[PDB]
Amino acid sequence: MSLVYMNIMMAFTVSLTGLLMYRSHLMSSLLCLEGMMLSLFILATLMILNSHFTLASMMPIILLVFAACEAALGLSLLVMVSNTYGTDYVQNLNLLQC
Amino acid sequence: AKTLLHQYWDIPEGTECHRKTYAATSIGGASGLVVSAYSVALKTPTSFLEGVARTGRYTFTAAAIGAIFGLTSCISAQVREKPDDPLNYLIGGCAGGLTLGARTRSYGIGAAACAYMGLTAALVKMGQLEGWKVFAEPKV
Amino acid sequence: KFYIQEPPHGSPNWLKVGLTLGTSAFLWIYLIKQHNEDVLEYKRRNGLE
Amino acid sequence: ARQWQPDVEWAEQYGGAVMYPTKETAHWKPPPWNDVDSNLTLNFGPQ
Amino acid sequence: MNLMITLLTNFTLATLLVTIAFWLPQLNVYSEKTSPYECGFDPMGSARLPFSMKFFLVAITFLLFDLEIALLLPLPWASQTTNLNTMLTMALLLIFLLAVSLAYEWTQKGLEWTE
Amino acid sequence: MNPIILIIILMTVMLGTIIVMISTHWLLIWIGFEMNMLAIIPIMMKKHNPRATEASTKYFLTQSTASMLLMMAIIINLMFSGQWTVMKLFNPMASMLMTMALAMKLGMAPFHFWVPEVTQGIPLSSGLILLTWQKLAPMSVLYQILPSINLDLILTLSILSITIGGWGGLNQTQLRKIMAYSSIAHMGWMTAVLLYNPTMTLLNLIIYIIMTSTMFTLFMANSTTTTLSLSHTWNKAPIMTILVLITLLSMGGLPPLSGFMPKWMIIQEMTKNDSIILPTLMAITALLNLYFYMRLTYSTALTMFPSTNNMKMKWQFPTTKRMTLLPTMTVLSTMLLPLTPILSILE
Amino acid sequence: MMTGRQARAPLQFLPDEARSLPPPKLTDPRLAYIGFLGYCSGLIDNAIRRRPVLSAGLHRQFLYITSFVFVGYYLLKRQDYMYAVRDHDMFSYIKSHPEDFPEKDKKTYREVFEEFHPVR
Amino acid sequence: MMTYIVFILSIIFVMGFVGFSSKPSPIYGGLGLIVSGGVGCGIVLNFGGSFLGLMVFLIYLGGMMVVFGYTTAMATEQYPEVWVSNKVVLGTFITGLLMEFLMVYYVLKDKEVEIVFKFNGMGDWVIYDTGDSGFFSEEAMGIAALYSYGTWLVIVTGWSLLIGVVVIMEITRGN
Repeated sequence: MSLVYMNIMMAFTVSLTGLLMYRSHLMSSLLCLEGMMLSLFILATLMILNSHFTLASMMPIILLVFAACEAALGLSLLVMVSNTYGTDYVQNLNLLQC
Repeated sequence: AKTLLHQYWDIPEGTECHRKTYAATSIGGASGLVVSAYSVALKTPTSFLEGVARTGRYTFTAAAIGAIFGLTSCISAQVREKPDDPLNYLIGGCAGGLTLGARTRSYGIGAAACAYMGLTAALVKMGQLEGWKVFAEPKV
Repeated sequence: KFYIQEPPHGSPNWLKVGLTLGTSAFLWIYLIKQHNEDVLEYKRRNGLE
Repeated sequence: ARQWQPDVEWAEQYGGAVMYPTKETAHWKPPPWNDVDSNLTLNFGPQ
Repeated sequence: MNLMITLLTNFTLATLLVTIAFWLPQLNVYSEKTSPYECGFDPMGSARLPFSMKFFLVAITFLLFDLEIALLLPLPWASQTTNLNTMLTMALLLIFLLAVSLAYEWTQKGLEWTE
Repeated sequence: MNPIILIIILMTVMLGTIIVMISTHWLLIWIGFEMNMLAIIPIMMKKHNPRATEASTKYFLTQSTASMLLMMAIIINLMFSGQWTVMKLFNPMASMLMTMALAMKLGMAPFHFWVPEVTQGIPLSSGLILLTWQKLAPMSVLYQILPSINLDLILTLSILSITIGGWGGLNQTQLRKIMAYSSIAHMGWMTAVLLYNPTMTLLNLIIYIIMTSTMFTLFMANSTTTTLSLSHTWNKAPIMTILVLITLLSMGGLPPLSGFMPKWMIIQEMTKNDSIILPTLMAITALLNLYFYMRLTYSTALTMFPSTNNMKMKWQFPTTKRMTLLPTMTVLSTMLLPLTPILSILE
Repeated sequence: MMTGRQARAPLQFLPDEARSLPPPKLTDPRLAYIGFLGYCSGLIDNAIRRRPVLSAGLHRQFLYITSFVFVGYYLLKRQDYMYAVRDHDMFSYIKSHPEDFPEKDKKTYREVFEEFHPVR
Repeated sequence: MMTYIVFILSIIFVMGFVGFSSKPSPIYGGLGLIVSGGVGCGIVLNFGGSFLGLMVFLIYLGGMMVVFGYTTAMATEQYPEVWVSNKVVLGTFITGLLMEFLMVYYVLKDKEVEIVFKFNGMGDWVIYDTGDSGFFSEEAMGIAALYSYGTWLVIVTGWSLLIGVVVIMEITRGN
């Protein structure tokens, strides 16, 4: 295909390996998730802008929009842990094993 | 891993020994790496050294399993001079079962493994002979 | 007067059973009418009268 | 004489956290029955 | 290209002032001028303790209202469209959805503060 | 929970499922999936417990990873194909990423590491809503893209799902983990036949939904979440023991019950393609599932466990709970065998 | 696999061709079995709510029987419509392609060779 | 090495992504992703996407200003690590930078790498158009027909954002 496509998809899988290997913090994983979505948005916008698809130009930003509509939910899924545990370490999140 | 099995089956059986033995050893090594990676994934090793010790243990055990299985099949098919007979693969399956019992330090496990992967090796051999398909393509 | 209180199901709610009877009658009448419409439309569609 | 019925030993055999207690699942307590499980000191100083 | 030149010139002028402010005068430091400032006394603990912040929902709903802004922002070019009725009806609909979210926040006690 | 807000939440999750059902666009598919996520999330947090928060965090993280993989598959398909129609895909790697996304969303093994904790940490009605309503939209997406599905990948995932579900269900005392591993086994049985005849997949999905909803309704009626309380149900009512026995016999796979109806015909659509050893292996793991089902039936109905003295108070009050269509779903889960050819309505 | 037939015109329970088929009679054994299913469902409601099983709520039993018979009749209509569509597409394709499906000359037993294995 | 401006911006994108993918601390991860988003917005502006680049800029600034407020509110440790205060953070950062330079050296040498798909070493400007779109920009009418052509999409987006508001209100109630 090209070169910047390779760079963007490699950034996506780099951020995927960042998310799929935790480092004892939930919000850092949320940041990696938003990075994966950044790579997705950048790839989609570049693909459209190369292919002159005008009417599909709504799809990137709306994609972006919906990501925030879940990302805040992840933040809303953080303080509740902070309302039960003192911190937000994932190794403390092992109550569901019995 | 689609080429290891085919390279195992690309050589006529019971004709040459070391290449078939090393092909089976490589298949066993790939399986051992897969199972050891899963074992260190779901179960946390206490240290890096103990984790790589477990990985090497599973790799060595599965490599010995594959090497002895391929070897025993090779000398069995050479001695009986019967390439199209699954009894050689049953004998190799019991050889692998004795290997598993030796590396795991058990005897009843060795006999059960004899029976179980001897039957598995026989099923593989008549699957090759009769052309059975594990994953049949859709026809109707 | 056996029970100390009045149970909710100790009295026949006539509206509920009337609605159930009306719904059952409507379903049966619609079923026979649909069956008749189907059978004479079948005899019309093939001329097997 | 009559039909055998389960005693407290059978029922407490079925009462474990897991069906077959292994070497790892020894501290696994059963879940609860009802499914229910530093303010900042600031000095307004003189300056 | 000119935007890049302006950015580089602005960054060069910014980072030249701190370098002038740092390596020109004479430095003389002890282990009290570098101490944290707590109005003349020692700090009680560290500032890395978790703040019991009370407007978490206000920050999240600021994010959500900014995405409402992102939906409402390409409206001027939609003024040049042909199908004006659908444009006006749905711009009013989206503004009404924003107002519905704000009114639900108002009624269900969200714009106030915790504790 | 507010009843109006709860009704709005339920209308949102059903609207998201309907949007996934009816859309001919990949972006609208993902929008419906996101709405499904965002509406099912507060259903699990109806009780405000730490277990619910842990389950919600695990579910949200896994489904977010699945959603991002789905978006990358969609973008790859767009870039190699130039359109957005929901049909066969034009790249094997996009097919890989979408298959992993749908396997993560469904809970199929080896991505089964989130279903039992999520089912355990949430109440029974939320577990019903999860294990029934989340298995409709990914099945529709897999129904749409079955030309592009790799055969070896889906068959390996299916056999791994059935084996892992049986081996998981052999060693769980909690009812909800039993339900989760049984759901994994039914998922593997249902998705093994997808490439040969998707009507069999739809039929097995319908029967599994009916039986699982029947069992969760019986658990809600008895208000029991443990094996010992389920055994203690014999003193409260004998009819509940009769229905739990006949239903858990139905999900085992015994004739002439309805649970023998799908699985047997799965073989009827796999011997036509000359696949012989795979239905035999899946029948053996179905026997394993029947084994842990038989242990559970021995616990609840066929042997009456000792009870306590408090239950006499419960003898003075009838069950005032609302059993939603319980006899109809029990009858459909038990005696649907003589109406076997009715699956032809699903064509 | 009939989706192509349900491709041009969707979400139709009974299309226009379904009216040209003979509808199932009310004395069909399948309809009687579904009515028995509804009667059993009514008995289960009389059982599980601690009511008398054979006399309590005749309106509920009649409603169950009627609803079961209604949905069973419509599902059986859809079933026989789909099976007729299957056989009609079958015969249409077997008229359409005679080159890929030839005829067979059924030989007599006076000349076809068979191997006899003795049992002893 | 002039017309590789898109390549250079993409390399800074991958560098920042490797930098914040180590997950050292939410503030420093936000800084690394913000550098990455800045050069990604630069990519989109260099491809003519003024509105999309500025929109992703503004959205990311708002979202991780909120993330900054949250990590300074609750998710904080006593001694946050920058990049070198812990061993595995620096290890995976150096590892990711080494693989980044690995395919940099792979793509500037043979001009055709094969990672899943095949990739070329020329800049993307070769695919950009030679025609002129008159007195207008096409993406502007894309986001303008967002309101006229885009009926179902805008309806479901607004309903999903309203549902997000009501869900986020319902989650952090406690009772």
